[PDB]
Amino acid sequence: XXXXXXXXXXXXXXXXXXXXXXXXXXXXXXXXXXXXXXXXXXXXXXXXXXXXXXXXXXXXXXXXXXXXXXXXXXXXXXXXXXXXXXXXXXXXXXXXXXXXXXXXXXXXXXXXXXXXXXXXXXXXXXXXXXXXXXXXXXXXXXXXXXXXXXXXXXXXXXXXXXXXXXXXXXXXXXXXXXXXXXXXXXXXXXXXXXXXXXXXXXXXXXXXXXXXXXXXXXXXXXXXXXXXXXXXXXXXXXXXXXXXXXXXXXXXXXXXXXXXXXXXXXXXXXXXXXXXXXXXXXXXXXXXXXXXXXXXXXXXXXXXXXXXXXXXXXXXXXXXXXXXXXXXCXXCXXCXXXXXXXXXXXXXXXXXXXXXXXXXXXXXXXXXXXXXXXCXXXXXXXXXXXXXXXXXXXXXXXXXXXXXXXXXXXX
Amino acid sequence: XXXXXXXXXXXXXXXXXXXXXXXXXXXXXXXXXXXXXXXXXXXXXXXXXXXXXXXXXXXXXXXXXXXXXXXXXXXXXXXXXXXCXXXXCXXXXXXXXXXXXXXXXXXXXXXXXXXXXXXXXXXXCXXXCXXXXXXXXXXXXXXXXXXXXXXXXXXXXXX
Ligand code: SF4
Ligand code: FES
Ligand code: FES
Repeated sequence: XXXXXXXXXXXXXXXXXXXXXXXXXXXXXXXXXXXXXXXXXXXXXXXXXXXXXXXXXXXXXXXXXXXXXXXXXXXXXXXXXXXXXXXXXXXXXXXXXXXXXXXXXXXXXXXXXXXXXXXXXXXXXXXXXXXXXXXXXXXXXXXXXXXXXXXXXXXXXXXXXXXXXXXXXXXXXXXXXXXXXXXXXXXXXXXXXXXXXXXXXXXXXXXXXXXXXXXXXXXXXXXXXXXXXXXXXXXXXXXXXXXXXXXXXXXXXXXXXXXXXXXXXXXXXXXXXXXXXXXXXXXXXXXXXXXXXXXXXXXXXXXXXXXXXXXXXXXXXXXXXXXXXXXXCXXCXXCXXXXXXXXXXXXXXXXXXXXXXXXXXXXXXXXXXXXXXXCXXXXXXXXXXXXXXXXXXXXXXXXXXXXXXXXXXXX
Repeated sequence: XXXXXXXXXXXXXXXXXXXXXXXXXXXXXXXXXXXXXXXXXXXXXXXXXXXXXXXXXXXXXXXXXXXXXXXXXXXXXXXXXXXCXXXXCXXXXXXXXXXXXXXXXXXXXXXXXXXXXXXXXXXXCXXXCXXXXXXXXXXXXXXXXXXXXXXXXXXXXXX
């Protein structure tokens, strides 16, 4: 775990290689990686960093990697934070030099505490490690690390919000037009990315770009941490190549029971937000990210939720929105409506009191709700809401027929 | 109603470091964090002086109090059982554990023991879904606990 495992993994062995590099060389180096965002944005990782292209501004730039993802799990991001922290650390040091930022801050998940501590402590061994700092790693560019505990915002998750959390002042999205994402949070240039990107990018660079990159369909580059939670015997994290069989994935899970088979029905592929699936749909994955969209899939989170056949469709999805209910940050006047309208609206369906049309109506709300937004997180949450109507609601439309039963049940 | 951040302040003083040049906002987050340790159920009086250390107007700090879920307004059972009620965990059937647990614990899901070692929370996503049920006890963590097992877990602190 701590430095020896850290020494032991032989992290930073590259780092020495790193000193010699080659950062412009590194940066294209990703492009061959053609590293897309691991969080789900997908923009060229090279593209994102490249965007810095800093030249000279008075202020220091800064880079930070989320360590915080609340997506509702599976907690893949957290697990990565725990097992081989340093490896993340090295990646942090290595990449950052690429952008040529003086130092980096990593902002962690609020729930974690004891979990958080090890990361700094591994972080502590770093100065102790003496790999880089001051004059560093035979590299003039400086190195600094700061990690900040957190308030606890799923809202804090938005990039504008994440940069803002560092701001620690009523996090909201900064203003979308204005970025220039790099400038100027914490008062200056600063690019951001999901942690897996932060670390994995470090290993790939050390490795020849092709080995990681060659792996999978050219829709998706290299490898991914998939995690699953379901009404099946095995749930957890499985580090797997992009583009494999879902049902094959189901088999790795040893998911219970069967599938399609006893019982249905749907899986929310990414995390929760992307469109849910159907039993017929499941044969399709193929979990390459590009693969999902055409489906209207979009397993950006890479943490599956199996939602079992023997349950109320309205019942699970509805419980799910609430979280969206908790979520609203407040920056958009409309999204207060956004959670509202849905959640209160959502409940009626779940109780089964409400009349036929309202199902249709909700749909209307969805697009308008989706009409425009500050976020983002909010938009994504709504969109997942949408697919609910098709398929499962398409099933729920029947489920609502069950509401009819409530209607029959009325007297 | 007279909180003092002085003796542990030197530790607090470092917190001052984290940003560069102007502003102490970065300290904000740190500061409140320091405080919850100082007293839980932290109080307005504590904030204001914290603002002085902070050097910002109360409402400014006050805006901060709203937003972060973490800071706690009054008092909690020193035991503060954060019980996740979100889908995934729900998908865990967890919910039954809490209900069974509430009966065992003794107060509506909303309240805390008159004994006051504990203070339940309905919590939303604890960001450990693969591990559900996940229970965050105080600073610490408990993972997928049997109802009998959950009772046993409550027990030991209870001692
Ligand atoms: S959509 Fe909601 S959560 Fe997103 S920025 Fe707007 S108010 Fe905040
Ligand atoms: S957003 Fe244009 S009026 Fe407030
Ligand atoms: S749902 Fe309970 S931890 Fe994510």
